[PDB]
Amino acid sequence: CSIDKIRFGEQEKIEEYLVGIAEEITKQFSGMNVVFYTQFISEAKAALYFAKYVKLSEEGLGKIVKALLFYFPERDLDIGKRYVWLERLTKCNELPKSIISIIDDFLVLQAEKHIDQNYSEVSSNGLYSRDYGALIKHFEKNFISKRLSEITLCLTQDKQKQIDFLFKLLPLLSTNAKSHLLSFKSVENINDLMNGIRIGLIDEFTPEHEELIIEYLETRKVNYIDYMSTFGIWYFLEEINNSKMEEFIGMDDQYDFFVDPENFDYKKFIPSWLKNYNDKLLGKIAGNKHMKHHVIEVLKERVKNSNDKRYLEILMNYFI
Amino acid sequence: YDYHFEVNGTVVRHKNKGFGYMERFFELKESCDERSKLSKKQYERFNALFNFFEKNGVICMAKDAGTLNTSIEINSLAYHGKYDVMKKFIEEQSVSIEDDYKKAFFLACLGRWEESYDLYSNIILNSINGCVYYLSQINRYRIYQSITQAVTQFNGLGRHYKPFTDEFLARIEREMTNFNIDDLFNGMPFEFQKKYKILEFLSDNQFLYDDTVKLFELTNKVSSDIVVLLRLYDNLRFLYENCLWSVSFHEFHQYIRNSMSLLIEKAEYERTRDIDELGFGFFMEYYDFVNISRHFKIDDIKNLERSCSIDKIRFGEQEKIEEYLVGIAEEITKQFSANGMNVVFYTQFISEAKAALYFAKYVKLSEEGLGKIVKALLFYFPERDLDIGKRYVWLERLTKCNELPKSIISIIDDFLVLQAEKHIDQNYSEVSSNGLYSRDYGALIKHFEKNFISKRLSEITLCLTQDKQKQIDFLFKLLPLLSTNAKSHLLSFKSVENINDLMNGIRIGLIDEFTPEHEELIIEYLETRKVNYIDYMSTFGIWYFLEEINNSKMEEFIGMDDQYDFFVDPENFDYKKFIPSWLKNYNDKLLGKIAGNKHMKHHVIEVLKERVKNSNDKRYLEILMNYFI
Amino acid sequence: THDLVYHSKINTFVWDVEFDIVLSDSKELNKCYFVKCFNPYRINGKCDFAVSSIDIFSEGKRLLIENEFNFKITKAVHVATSKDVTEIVLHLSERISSPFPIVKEVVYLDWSHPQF
Repeated sequence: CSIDKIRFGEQEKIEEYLVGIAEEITKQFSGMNVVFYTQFISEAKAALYFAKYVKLSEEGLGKIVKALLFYFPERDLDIGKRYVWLERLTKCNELPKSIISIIDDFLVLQAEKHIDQNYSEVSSNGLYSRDYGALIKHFEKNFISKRLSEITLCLTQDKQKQIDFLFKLLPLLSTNAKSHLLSFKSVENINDLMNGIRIGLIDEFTPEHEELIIEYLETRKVNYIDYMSTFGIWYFLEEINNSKMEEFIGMDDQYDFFVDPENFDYKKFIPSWLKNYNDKLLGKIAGNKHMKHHVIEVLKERVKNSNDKRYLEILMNYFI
Repeated sequence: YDYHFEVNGTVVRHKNKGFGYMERFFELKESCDERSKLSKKQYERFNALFNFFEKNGVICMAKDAGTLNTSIEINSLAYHGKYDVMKKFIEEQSVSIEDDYKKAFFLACLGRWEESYDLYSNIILNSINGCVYYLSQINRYRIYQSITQAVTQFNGLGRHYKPFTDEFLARIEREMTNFNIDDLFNGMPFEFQKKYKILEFLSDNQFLYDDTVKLFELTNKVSSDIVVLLRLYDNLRFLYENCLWSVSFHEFHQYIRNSMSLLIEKAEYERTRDIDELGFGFFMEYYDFVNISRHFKIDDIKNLERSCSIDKIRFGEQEKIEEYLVGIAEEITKQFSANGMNVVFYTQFISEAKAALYFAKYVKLSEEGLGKIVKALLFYFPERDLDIGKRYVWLERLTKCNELPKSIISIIDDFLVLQAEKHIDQNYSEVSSNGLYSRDYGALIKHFEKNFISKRLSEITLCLTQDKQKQIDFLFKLLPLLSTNAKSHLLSFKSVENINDLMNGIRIGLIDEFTPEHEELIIEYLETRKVNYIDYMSTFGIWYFLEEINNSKMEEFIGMDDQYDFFVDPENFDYKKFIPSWLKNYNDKLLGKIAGNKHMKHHVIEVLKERVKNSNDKRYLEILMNYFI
Repeated sequence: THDLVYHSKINTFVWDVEFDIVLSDSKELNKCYFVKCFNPYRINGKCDFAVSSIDIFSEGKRLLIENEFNFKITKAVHVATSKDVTEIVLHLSERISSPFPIVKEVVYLDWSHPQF
């Protein structure tokens, strides 16, 4: 169903219920009752998830976001899952200044955790603090994090995780802090290349970057006898014109489909893939005229035998 | 509650504090060396216990669980519809009271409810362990309820029937006056109430609330399916092997309906989720087929078909299912071909026969069994249940998994000849609910035998005269089945002088190619309509589109009827006048031709896109997806 | 009009109302209703195009349409309540833009087809 098209009544009572759930989250994780928590965390999680469809006031939204980010146990909400909840919350309420400040405080706390070497962010959704920073910079094009950049300036070499962490959040920093970070952090591994392309530090791939990609692919190939999908998307998109990518087809199916549409067997195509592709990549796939009919058949089968409306939306908008 | 027995045949200790007698029994059963120690009486008692546990399908404890073969086997004549065997059993003299209890159940299953009630009363008289006495009381109350409900239904409802004589009805009403089923168990000897507590639920109005409420696990989205199926098999076996009449009540039928439907829907959901993730489940067998046929109405089967892709449900034990279908066909023939129609039995049995023949579309049927089923459905199936159109639908469904053989074609031709012969009377007319008539059977025959010619129908047309117009116009819809000489004889009996005669001939199939005089007839009609401007117009527009007219002068009538212009000259049509509802009237052929026109295909594509985006209409969406019009 | 249903597969209506109509030849039929059958899979001849077949039943018996059935609705009577539903019938006929906008019952022959 298209729940976003359903009108939610008594939105003030719903907001009060959500705010009360937020207060209970703050209380239970500031004097926690394990037995009560077991039953109530599910309801709090579902309420916060479903709150994406209800407009919220600044104070209620702030309380909910604070509870979700800080006082919602990580045992039930990964960093990526927490980000998913937050971005859903922004759906009906564009990120205001107060919520942006809350996210900035969360990011500063994350950097402080990264100050300790043992810290590491685990997320099944694949989203990390860099996603929160990207959201902050998305809802305001120019956002300077005073505290994050201040941490950046006071940075030293002894910290290895902190340097990369603050690197992933470059767009939220200040000129001097970003200059120091770049002088300290150099794009030298695949993850650094990805982070630079994401934050926008690098726009085009130089021979060195393609060499790093090829070395990664060589390692994968030698071992064989997320990353591959990204490289396949880039190659199909023509952002990488090295043309030596086809040497590495046979490990993952998305890469084979993207790099060489004609040679890819389509009995191994995953319809779910079409949900990850953005508008522009979807249009490129539709206009490829090499897999267009195969993806058309996949979308037809998904529209018929599946209840997901995303496939119908994709087929009707891009005729993929 | 000292132990909990899995539906798969394994025990697990729980709520037991003393010695683990179940584990000790299983250990003793596993090793005969430990068994040898038991005393003689204890040895025989252990042997009896082992027989009981093997028969009831209890294998071992949870820890010992291994390759568990959980195969359903309901040992009951009533379950398999062995009606002839049930009648033979009732005819034979009953040696004991257990055979009398079985006889009463079989009489209930055969619609002989008065005899069953009298036999239950006799068993009650002669049975006072008391288990058969209690079960007979329960079944007699159930049969009394069934008789009361049947009397009410017959009073409310096609011909007035009185299966139960008013004297017998009054006698049973007096005998069951102020009769309490709740107090039946509490009034039994305390030794019985202790030994046979497990039978308490048989005196309750509802006994499947636990089983039904456990069906919500099939609706989850995050094995439950095997648990539900094995629980259903357990209930079926207990209710049929023990000869309990509550197996025929609406509660149990509804429980089976819900369980089977939710199981199939869960399998379909798993299939679709797996297709979405891996990018490319419910294996039905003889017992599943029998349960669906017996406990499902046709509406429930249709709901299953529309909800899920039952074509993806592989059907097993197909020889057993074909035996079931042939037995149902034989019973239909006996009930109607002869004069042995039992009203009470027929009421219940017709639904199961209908559902079985409807569900048989998914089963591969042998040629001889297919012929038996086809003949039973065509000829001996009562018209008050399957009319001509419904019977044709049932028959055509059988061609999905069995291409029409020559023998089945001959059977259909026999049916067609009999239908024509029934038309000698000027008052007899085919009554159909689906809108399908004998011409539909002829069309199917030609579909599977394009050059097949019916000799007897040809003869019937070669004997026709100007008097019996009913036979004449009946054979007109069967023109393809007729021979050349018969076709010529029939054609002379209609005139196409005016346009309306041409329309009638085209609708009935008299004329399939438009002769130039036909085109000129259409043209003069167009001229008259154009002159009078200051229903068939769309028909002629489609015919010109369909290349059924090569006159090439119809264009003179462009500019007044939107559909006509849209069809004659798709390029010049103004599509702001296009009505998308038109696409909801064309059949597959016309829509495909429109899509393949290579002209106006983009206009229809954009109109369908607008419709799908603004209304989310599944009809428009499927039109766009199938023909891509 | 509480029992009125709009069948969108074939954009028609299911309503328990009989009709009194006058054809183009002044003929009078009384207590006549229509039954639609949506049959896309129907075995079609050369000149058959329509997806659904409509039968006319007057006084409980169907009629053979041997002539042009151009007709106008003169009266519409609801079975459950004798209230005249004519004007609503004309409104729906104008809105639908389809032959026989109101039908006594629609028989869907797609789900019972072997090819479904």
